[PDB]
Parts: sequence; structure tokens; C-alpha cells
Amino acid sequence: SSVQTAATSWGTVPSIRVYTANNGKITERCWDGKGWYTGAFNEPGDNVSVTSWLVGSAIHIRVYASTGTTTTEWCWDGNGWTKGAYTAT
Amino acid sequence: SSVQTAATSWGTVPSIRVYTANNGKITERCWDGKGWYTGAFNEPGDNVSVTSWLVGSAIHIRVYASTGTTTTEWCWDGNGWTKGAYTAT
Amino acid sequence: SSVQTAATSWGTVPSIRVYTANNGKITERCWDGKGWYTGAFNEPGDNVSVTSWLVGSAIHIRVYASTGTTTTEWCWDGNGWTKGAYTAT
Ligand SMILES: CC(=O)N[C@@H]1[C@@H](O[C@@H]2O[C@@H](C)[C@@H](O)[C@@H](O)[C@@H]2O)[C@H](O[C@@H]2O[C@H](CO)[C@H](O)[C@H](O[C@]3(C(=O)O)C[C@H](O)[C@@H](NC(C)=O)[C@H]([C@H](O)[C@H](O)CO)O3)[C@H]2O)[C@@H](CO)O[C@@H]1O
Ligand SMILES: CC(=O)N[C@@H]1[C@@H](O[C@@H]2O[C@@H](C)[C@@H](O)[C@@H](O)[C@@H]2O)[C@H](O[C@@H]2O[C@H](CO)[C@H](O)[C@H](O)[C@H]2O)[C@@H](CO)O[C@@H]1O
Ligand SMILES: CC(=O)N[C@@H]1[C@@H](O[C@@H]2O[C@@H](C)[C@@H](O)[C@@H](O)[C@@H]2O)[C@H](O)[C@@H](CO)O[C@H]1O
Ligand SMILES: C[C@@H]1O[C@@H](O)[C@@H](O)[C@H](O)[C@@H]1O
Ligand SMILES: C[C@@H]1O[C@@H](O)[C@@H](O)[C@H](O)[C@@H]1O
Ligand SMILES: C[C@@H]1O[C@H](O)[C@@H](O)[C@H](O)[C@@H]1O
Repeated sequence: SSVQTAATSWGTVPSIRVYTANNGKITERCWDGKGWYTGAFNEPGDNVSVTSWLVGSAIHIRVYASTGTTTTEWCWDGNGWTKGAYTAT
Repeated sequence: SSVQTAATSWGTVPSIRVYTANNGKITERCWDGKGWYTGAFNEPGDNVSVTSWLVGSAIHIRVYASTGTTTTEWCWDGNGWTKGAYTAT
Repeated sequence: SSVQTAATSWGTVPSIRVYTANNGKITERCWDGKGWYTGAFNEPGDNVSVTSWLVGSAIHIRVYASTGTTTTEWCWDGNGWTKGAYTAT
């Protein structure tokens, strides 16, 4: 049908990350002030949400990717993506 | 085809809240630094969005729950979830 | 099944903006501490996400509107809504 997106941003440049769920895959587009590019995030999902927070100026991102009733948390903490501890139960 | 989520976070710990719409009901999973647990929020909806802000250490949360063309705003201001003033028109 | 919403907020009032995709159109409801009102944003879309950031006391808003596989970014920078440079991967 139509794709589904989620977005987050931080600072004042700003940095923006836009996640798109399309045909069962979530990909990431990124803005850091100098043109859009494709990010490192690539995981399966039919639905995506995101949140982020700063510690000082350092960004932490959590992406919630869902297929059917299964949601997986993906974590950015300054050195790549890792699977997080989030569960339903 | 999947559940639909929304997420918010605050502070540096951080705290995180993830809302999931599934089979016409929205439920809440919570992180305050010491493991995921099930939150108090439980209301009807097929779609959810969220935003939040701090007043000191006190979180204020607004959840927008949609069923058909009706969106209800649910408010956390320190003492349970209450309906907010939000309307379509 | 239901309308779909996206929300952002800023400052200490706070100000809130809620975008709703309904029947192929996205509209905007606004809170600046003094009651809900209808905003100027009105554009086509079946799905919506949003983020925002402050530069001094000035809000900047980015709304990601999707129709099929095409996502259009709409930009508020103090002087009306304009189309942004965002493109898909
Ligand atoms: C903090 C920041 O802005 N960092 C960006 C780089 O990353 C992007 O922003 C992150 C916050 C996050 O959203 C991420 O998904 C974004 O991609 C940004 O992109 C990197 O560019 C380099 C080249 O300049 C690489 O392409 C890198 O890709 C890989 C890598 O090859 O190293 C892919 C790999 O799969 C991935 N592995 C994992 C487990 O995550 C790694 C890993 O993320 C990084 O090595 C960790 O540092 O990345 C891109 O991630 C870059 C654009 O030049 O600018 C900032 O550095
Ligand atoms: C301010 C805060 O962090 N409070 C939590 C409690 O509420 C959760 O967080 C708030 C912000 C909101 O998301 C709620 O929906 C969450 O449940 C949290 O749960 C409360 O626990 C008591 C049991 O003593 C009652 O069941 C309430 O109904 C719950 O709201 C507790 C759990 O340890 O942690 C913090 O106090
Ligand atoms: C900065 C601001 O709040 N401007 C208000 C006007 O625009 C509204 O808010 C901006 C950020 C954007 O969301 C617009 O689409 C939205 O209409 C608003 O029209 C006016 C009406 O009272 O009040 C301004 O303060
Ligand atoms: C903030 C926390 O960061 C990591 O430890 C994750 O494993 C948790 O699920 C949570 O996101
Ligand atoms: C923050 C940036 O603002 C404008 O430059 C837009 O054209 C970009 O797409 C981006 O949103
Ligand atoms: C920030 C405001 O809080 C109030 O209590 C609510 O009634 C409004 O709708 C809005 O969410």
C-alpha cells in the first residue's frame, strides 16, 4: 500500500533520521546538514517507530521494528546498531 | 501487516515508553533503567502517536489514540491517565 | 481501519502539533497553551511522520507525507510551508 515512516532529529544543524517501512524492509535516510544519504540501518519490518536522546552532544537512538505481533528493538549508542533487550513479556 | 507502535524517551538514563496498537487495543511497555515492564496505559485504538516533555524530573506524556476517524488524547501528568482537550474541530 | 497521526512538541508551554492523515489528506491541529486550533498545514498523504527542533526561540518542523512509495518532506521555517530536498533511497 503506502509506505510508513518515522522520524527523529537532534541538535540545531539539525541531524534528521527518517525510517521507511516498505514491502517488509526498513531502511534509513539521513541528513547532517550537507545532503541526504542512505544510513547503515537495514532491518526487516512492516512498521517502524523511533525515539532518540542526547547525553551531552552524543546521540542514542532506539528503533522499534514490527512484523506481525513481533517487535524488535534496535540500538545506536555511538558505534553501530545492536539488538536491544526490549520484549513483549 | 503488523502491529503499529510509537515511542518516546526522556532524560539521560533514559526512560522509554513504547506504545503498541494490536487488535484494537493499545498497551504500554516501559524502561526506567532496570528492565522492561508493563505500564498502566491500556486504551482502545488502531493507531498511536506520542510526545512528552519534562517539568524538572516530572514527565508529562500525551498519547494520541485513533479508532476510525476519532482521535482521543490521553494525558499523563503524574497521577494516572486522563482524557485531554484535543479535538479534531 | 483508522486515521493515522504523528505528533511533535517543543518548549515549556508546551507547544504541540498533531498531524492526521485521513482519506488521503493530512491536516494539522495546534496547541500553544491556549486551546486547540486548526493549523495552516494541508497536503495530500496516506501516512505521516514529523520531527521538529528549535533554533533560539524559532521552531523548525519537518513533516514526511507519503502516498504510495513517494515521500514528500514539507518544511516550516517561520514563513509558511515549503517543499524540502528529501528523497527516498
Ligand atoms: C553520529 C553520526 O551522525 N554518524 C554518521 C554515520 O552514521 C549515520 O548516523 C548514525 C547516527 C546512524 O543513523 C547510522 O545508521 C547512520 O548511517 C554516517 O554513516 C556511515 O558512513 C560510513 C562512511 O562514511 C559508512 O558507510 C558507515 O556504514 C557502516 C560501515 O561500513 O562502517 C555499515 C555497517 O553495516 C555498520 N555496522 C553496524 C553494526 O552498524 C557500520 C557502523 O554503523 C559504523 O561503523 C559505526 O561507526 O557502519 C555509515 O554508518 C556517516 C556518513 O559519512 O556520517 C556520520 O559518521
Ligand atoms: C513517573 C514514573 O516513572 N512512574 C512509574 C510508574 O508508571 C509508569 O510510568 C508512567 C510515566 C506511565 O508511563 C505509566 O503508564 C507507567 O505505568 C510505574 O507503574 C505504576 O505502578 C503502580 C504499582 O505500584 C501502579 O500499577 C500504577 O498503576 C503504575 O502507573 C512504576 C512501576 O514500578 O514505576 C514508576 O513509579
Ligand atoms: C510560531 C507559531 O506558533 N505560529 C502560529 C501560526 O502557525 C501555526 O504554527 C506553526 C508553527 C505551524 O504549525 C503552522 O502551520 C500553524 O498554523 C498560527 O497560524 C497562528 C494562528 O493563531 O498563530 C501563530 O502563533
Ligand atoms: C536504554 C536501554 O538500552 C539497552 O540496554 C537496551 O538493551 C534496552 O532495551 C534499553 O533500550
Ligand atoms: C534540515 C533541512 O532543511 C532544508 O534544507 C530541507 O531542504 C532539507 O531536506 C532538510 O530538512
Ligand atoms: C498540553 C495540554 O495539556 C492539557 O491538559 C490538555 O488538555 C491539552 O489538550 C494539552 O495536551
